[PDB]
Amino acid sequence: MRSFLNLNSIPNVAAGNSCSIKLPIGQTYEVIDLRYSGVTPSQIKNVRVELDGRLLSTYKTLNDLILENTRHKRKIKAGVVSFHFVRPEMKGVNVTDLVQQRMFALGTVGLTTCEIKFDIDEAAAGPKLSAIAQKSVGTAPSWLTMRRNFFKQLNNGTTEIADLPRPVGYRIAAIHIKAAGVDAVEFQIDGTKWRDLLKKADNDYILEQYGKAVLDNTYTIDFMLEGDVYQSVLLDQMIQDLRLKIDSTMDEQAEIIVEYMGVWSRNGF
Amino acid sequence: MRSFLNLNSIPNVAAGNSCSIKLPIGQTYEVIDLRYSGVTPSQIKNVRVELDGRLLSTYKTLNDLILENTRHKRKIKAGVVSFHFVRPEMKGVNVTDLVQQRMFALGTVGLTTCEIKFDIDEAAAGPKLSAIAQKSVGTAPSWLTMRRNFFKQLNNGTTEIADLPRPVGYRIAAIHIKAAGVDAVEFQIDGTKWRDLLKKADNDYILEQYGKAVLDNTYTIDFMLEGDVYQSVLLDQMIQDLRLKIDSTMDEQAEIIVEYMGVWSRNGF
Amino acid sequence: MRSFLNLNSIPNVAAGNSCSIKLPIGQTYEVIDLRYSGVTPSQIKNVRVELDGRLLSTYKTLNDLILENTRHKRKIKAGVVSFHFVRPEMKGVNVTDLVQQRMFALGTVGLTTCEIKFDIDEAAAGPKLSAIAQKSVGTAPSWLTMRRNFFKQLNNGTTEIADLPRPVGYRIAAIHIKAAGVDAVEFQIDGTKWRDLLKKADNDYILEQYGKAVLDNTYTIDFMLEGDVYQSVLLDQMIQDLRLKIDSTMDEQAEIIVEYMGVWSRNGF
Ligand SMILES: [Ca+2]
Ligand SMILES: [Ca+2]
Ligand SMILES: [Ca+2]
Repeated sequence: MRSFLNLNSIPNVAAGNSCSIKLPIGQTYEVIDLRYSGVTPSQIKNVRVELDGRLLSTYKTLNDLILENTRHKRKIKAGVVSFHFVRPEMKGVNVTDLVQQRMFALGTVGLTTCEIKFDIDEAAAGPKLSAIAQKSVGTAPSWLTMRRNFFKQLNNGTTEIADLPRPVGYRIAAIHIKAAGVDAVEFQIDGTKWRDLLKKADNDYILEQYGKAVLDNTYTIDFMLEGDVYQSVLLDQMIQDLRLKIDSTMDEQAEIIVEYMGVWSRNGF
Repeated sequence: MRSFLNLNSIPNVAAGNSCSIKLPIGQTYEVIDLRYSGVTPSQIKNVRVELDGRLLSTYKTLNDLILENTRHKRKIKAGVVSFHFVRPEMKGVNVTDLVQQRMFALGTVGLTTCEIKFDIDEAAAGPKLSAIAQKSVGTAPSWLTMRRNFFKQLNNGTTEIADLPRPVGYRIAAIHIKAAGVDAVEFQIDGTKWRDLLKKADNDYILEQYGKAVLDNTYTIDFMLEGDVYQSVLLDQMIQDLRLKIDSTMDEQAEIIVEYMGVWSRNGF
Repeated sequence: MRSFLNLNSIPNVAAGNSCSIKLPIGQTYEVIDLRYSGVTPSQIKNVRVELDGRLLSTYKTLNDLILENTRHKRKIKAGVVSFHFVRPEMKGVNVTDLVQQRMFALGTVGLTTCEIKFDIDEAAAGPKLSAIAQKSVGTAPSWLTMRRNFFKQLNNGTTEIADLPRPVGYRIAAIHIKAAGVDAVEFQIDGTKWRDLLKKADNDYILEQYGKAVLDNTYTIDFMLEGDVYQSVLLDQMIQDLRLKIDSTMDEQAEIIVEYMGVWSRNGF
């Protein structure tokens, strides 16, 4: 049996303020529903999910969480944005789908602090935020999704990005290139071309082919289209080159979103 | 291999008549498609599913079966209403999804009588009813869904309902509060608040979050949102208090629908 | 990890030409995305999937592949048509859904030639065709879907078709009767009526009930509505009669599509 709780009131919710959603340790957080009003998702900046003071996932703005859910075609409602720790799209290969989905839940056992920090923009009309938690029996943090932010400049022609962090033992579920002039992209590991120079229209067709929604000004490289976690990129230590070849038509700075995965560690990624 | 059969003609289908769909014993009924015309679903009153003369499930009107299917976002077609014994939304935890869904099928082995009784309203224009059965190999009644009806007066303020039947060994998949002025509800068992006083808007958001459709003038407490049968309320013999705290804005009569579950017994619930 | 490749250019793509998509042997083809322009799907005739020179699946026109995907409610996009070897609708009974779906992938190991032949109509405006492959680790051809074409005369009244090929050990996933005047159909094996004389409206309701789309001028007999491969017709070497009783209202020649299934054999069906 799951428990639906109305989280404690968020302290000091005001424009230009730096607030935090301190989660009580002990149980597992499958989903966290954040209700907002008097402020836009884009006005909720620097969203960070921290476990024991260490960064887990980061969102430039709350709007990126809305887009993250939209991509998987999850239920979107105005005035509310959810933090889906449990991945509903997961499919089991040697275990049930339910087990594969719940494995991403935010367990808090052994944790000292679980927080969701963010800053309220100064222009916020009259910010009002509350949260509801869909919890289950306690478990260790364990397997978690680690959304990381990276900013790289793009040229008009070809741009190569090979300096992406490769935490050993971790995996890469997907890579999102946020740019308005990306025509085609190619992904390779150690010379091996896992993703040919696919045109945007072709890449976007495959995405939609798997029930995903194409995000505006974004080139998504989904490594878990089938929902199989073992299809994701395994950051094996012996890997010598993890490269991305981007064919752009504009000279701009792109925001590269990398969805990492791995067993959460006190001293890990 | 399944068998699709055109059930025998329904005897005496006329306005103001009391008809019955007598099902032949021997096999398993996964789904029963009831075609209707010259009558409205609301004109088909007191729908009772009886096994060996005992009541299994009850519907005030056929319209409640239409709403039951609509809630799960099942295919709805005008002129036809189906009895989904097999629950398509079920997900397996230690077994396959298919096994978890088919486990609810209406097995008839060992039964003496299997009937679907109902009364045709007098205002019925020109009632015409036929049925089709989607069957499979015979099995005992076994695990079945037992829809029960309850009527309780709801006040403007706070009302508490703790006298709901607690058949030992049985489970509760969901509870539907049919009232027009329900603002928030709270569910608890033995003091433990499994469902905080959740506002309708918040409760309805979680429901939709799991692919469910919100029913008009209804507050649904779904204990199987994930499709996992083990998330439902297990009516343990030791439970001392099963309470519901309803915050209404109107003084009215609510129809409380309780979806029970358990292994069918000739002398059980 | 899967590999998305831009297949080699299709040789001699012109109106009235006979082209072929020669697939490199070694890996497994889960899906093949065929992009087309300057030609209609109906202008791409006699589509044949050949393994070692032998016929596996056949499509009168590329439009039949579009309808095949539409029926399962797969993502349809103008200018592109995919060959879904892996069946996304598959559900596991004693194995995971993923295993049951991927089991249909087009493995090429041990093969000498893998081709997708077709003829470009003479009326083609300015045909332009390219292909992309979603591949995975190599496997033998193994379990494959074998779409077969049959033409039979339907009468206005009742027609019976009992001369359908019954390859031993193979299965039948579905049968599609392409005719404009089919009212009802009945399916039986050895006298046993597995599908009663179901009216089109009733048959089509069950189809939609399982997330399928009804095709125009087609009576589909889906034996895998639940996604369970074990629900399909097992062509037992002991079946004496496999009959189809069609109640038509027109006198026309129907195109009977039979989706066979079985482990591909160099000297088999
Ligand atoms: Ca976890
Ligand atoms: Ca049962
Ligand atoms: Ca295969």
